[PDB]
Amino acid sequence: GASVPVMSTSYDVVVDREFDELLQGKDGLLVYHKMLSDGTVKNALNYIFGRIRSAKWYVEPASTDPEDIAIAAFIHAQLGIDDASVGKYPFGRLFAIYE
Amino acid sequence: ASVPVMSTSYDVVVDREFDELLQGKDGLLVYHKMLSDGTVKNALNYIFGRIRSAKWYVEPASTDPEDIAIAAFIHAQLGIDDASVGKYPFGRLFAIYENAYIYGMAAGEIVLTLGADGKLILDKIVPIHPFNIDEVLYDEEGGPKALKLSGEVKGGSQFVSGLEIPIWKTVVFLHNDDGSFTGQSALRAAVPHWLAKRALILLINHGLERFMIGVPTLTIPKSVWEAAKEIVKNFVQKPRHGIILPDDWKFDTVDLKSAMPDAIPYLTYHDAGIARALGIDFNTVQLNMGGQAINIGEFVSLTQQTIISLQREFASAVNLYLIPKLVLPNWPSATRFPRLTFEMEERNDFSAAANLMGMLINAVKDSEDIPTELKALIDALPSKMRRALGVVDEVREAVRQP
Amino acid sequence: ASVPVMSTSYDVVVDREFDELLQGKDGLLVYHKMLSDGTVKNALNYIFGRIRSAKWYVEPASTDPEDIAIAAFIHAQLGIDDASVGKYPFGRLFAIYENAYIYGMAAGEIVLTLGADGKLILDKIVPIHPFNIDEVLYDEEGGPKALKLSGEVKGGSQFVSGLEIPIWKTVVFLHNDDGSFTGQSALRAAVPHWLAKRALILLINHGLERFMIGVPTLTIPKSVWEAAKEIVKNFVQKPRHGIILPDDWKFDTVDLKSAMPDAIPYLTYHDAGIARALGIDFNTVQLNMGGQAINIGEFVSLTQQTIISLQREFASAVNLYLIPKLVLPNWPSATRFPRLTFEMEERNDFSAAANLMGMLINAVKDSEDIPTELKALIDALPSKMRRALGVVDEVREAVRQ
Repeated sequence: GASVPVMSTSYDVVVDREFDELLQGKDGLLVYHKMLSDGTVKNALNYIFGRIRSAKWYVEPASTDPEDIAIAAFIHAQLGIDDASVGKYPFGRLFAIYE
Repeated sequence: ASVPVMSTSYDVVVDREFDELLQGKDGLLVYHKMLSDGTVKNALNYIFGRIRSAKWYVEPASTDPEDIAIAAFIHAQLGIDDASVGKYPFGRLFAIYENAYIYGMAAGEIVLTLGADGKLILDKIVPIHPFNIDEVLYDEEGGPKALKLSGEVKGGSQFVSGLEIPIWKTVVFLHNDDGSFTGQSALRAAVPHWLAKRALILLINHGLERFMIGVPTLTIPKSVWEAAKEIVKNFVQKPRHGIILPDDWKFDTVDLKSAMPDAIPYLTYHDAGIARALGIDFNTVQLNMGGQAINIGEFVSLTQQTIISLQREFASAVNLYLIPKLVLPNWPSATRFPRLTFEMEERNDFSAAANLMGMLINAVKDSEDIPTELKALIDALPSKMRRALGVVDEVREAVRQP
Repeated sequence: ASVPVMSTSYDVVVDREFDELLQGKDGLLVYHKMLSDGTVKNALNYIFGRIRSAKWYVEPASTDPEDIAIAAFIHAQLGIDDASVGKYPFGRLFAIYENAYIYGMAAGEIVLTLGADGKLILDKIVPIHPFNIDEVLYDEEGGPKALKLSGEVKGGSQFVSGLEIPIWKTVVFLHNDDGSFTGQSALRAAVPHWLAKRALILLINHGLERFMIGVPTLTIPKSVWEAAKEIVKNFVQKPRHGIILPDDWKFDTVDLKSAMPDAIPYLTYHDAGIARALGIDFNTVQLNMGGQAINIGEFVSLTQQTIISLQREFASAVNLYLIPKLVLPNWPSATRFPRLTFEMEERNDFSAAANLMGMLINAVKDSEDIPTELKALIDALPSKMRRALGVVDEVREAVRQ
């Protein structure tokens, strides 16, 4: 196994990638939440999130072997992969979490 | 070798850097701050996306079946596919490379495990952030030997102090190595424009208020007051309130004597200059707005010369540090290795190429084995014609063999 | 030779340079500083990318099978491929050449090892930076003999002082050698514009504040004070605060009497002039913005005449210093050598060329061996038609067997 541990992105005033005290931790999350009521922000997210979802999602097998195809077919059915990426209920919930 | 690797140092230049504000870890804080600039981020999103989208594949060391089989193994380790999604480690390598672009150097520890077919396979790549690198250690000829690391273990359990990792356990990415083994941030030449933009925004702010609101003055008898302070305050804050004055008090705003200078074109000069400094050849601030060149496509192709170089630098690190470490434990006598490479994307010649594709198919149409004759005809074409059709991926063909 | 190589020196010109600020290693510091200018960096990123992307291949000394086999060996040593990624040493040669472009001269030590097939093969190229070159040493006819080096070993173990390396162990890249063996920075003719741009930015800064803010003046009785200093300070810093004056104090800003001069076009003249000075023939500061020529492609093609010359200069150094050093230990009687070369890219003629390719295929379609008849027909075409299809790489064909 690995001899090097995963370390934080921290140096001097940068703590876990963030230098601005107003945006550190959960206080920062309130700023981002407030930004959601800005029309330009919302306009941009509507486009980005739409385009992501519209990307013609499918399942690629681990190989062309019939066994790998059958496992892939099982996963395809679990997500409800279809032409519009509507899918079964859990599929759309994954995108909502990702947003 | 009779000549050692030497530092790129003379007079005020130490390891490629003359500006004391950007030397060593202090410099890394500047580059980190630049990441919260919208223009920087816009430019990185484009560059890093395009890099990743380059249709990565594996080329064998030769057409020999042995070299094909080794290349097919490497293809499977990375999960090479049409979208370059790949298996988990593949995307992690790009994330490490992005740090090297931003900061000058980054690395990852290569961790192997025993695979299902009796091969040593890639388990994971542990990223190593430049904030947590104390220094690179060198041998007596100036070749890199080890990384020495210090930093906090994620979650705060412990501080690591001077942990040494030999270089043969790592992949190291340097941006624009000049031969000394010293990487440099791609953001280096953008720092002046970034500083200038910020200073201009400050100056513009200070100007706009005075022209928008007016600087109120009230001249009152040498005799004389709360009412005077309230008049000037209310002019700024409550312009609807209106000003009642005795006949020996005089109210005026300061005559600035000119219209406000229009600083937007100078601001967008500096701001867009940030992206120019990264080798982007279309204006990333004005983007599609304003009167402009008809053939935007050509500026995007010019920008490809920058991005393709970055793709080569990524590939070369994978080819030197990672691939041999995956091949040698399973084929100990290997002297030549497969290479990660990509499809050159410089021009849009797809319509003409697809037309040529059609003529080749039509030519071989009455063959009893159309795929084999088509491939033989393709490999006989002159270079420019062959390359326009894309890659005839013999490694992919080997992998897809059930 | 009865004539020695002489320096390019006369009167104030010493080794091609007249400006004392750019002579010798002091000059190299100026060029290094220019690398942190955005316009310089933009131009180098494009030039160095385009050079690398030129579809590098190896041409044999002749069509003889022997020369083909030697060329195939060189092809394998460099890892010549469709993207010009190559094996590690290939990209290191370009990095050394980039130093020579920037600084005038750079070099690399060629290190060989015994390969698996009993051949001497390339192990590595040790780069030699111009900061670490003391001087080139010359024989009595003025031909280069050696490099003398001084510098710190990477990692700080030791200082190397006057190490001499014979020239036959090196590849030397010079940019624009004029025949004296003296390279010159490609940035030389960009220095005036670079200096002027920086001075203009300084001047613009000094102008903008005075027009944006106003230079406050307060005239007070000969009688007279802390309050006066605070009024002028607050006008600048706290314009919302507002000014209460006794009736014998008078506040005004300085009347500058004109609108601020618009210096942006003069600034962009100098700034874009930096790239012009490198032989780039499209505006790299304005780029796609503003009213402009319809056919940008043509300005890109003009720029190719500069870039292609750089490609020739790189190739010629590889062909003179490196390739013979790889051939001779394995074929000791070799007198003619393979050459690194590239595909000329001047014009976009791809749509017409692909149409011609189609007509050739259709013509040879009923052949019993389409690839052989197609190659014979191609090599018989007139030059312009043949070249438009691209390279029929016999060395590549040999390697792919």
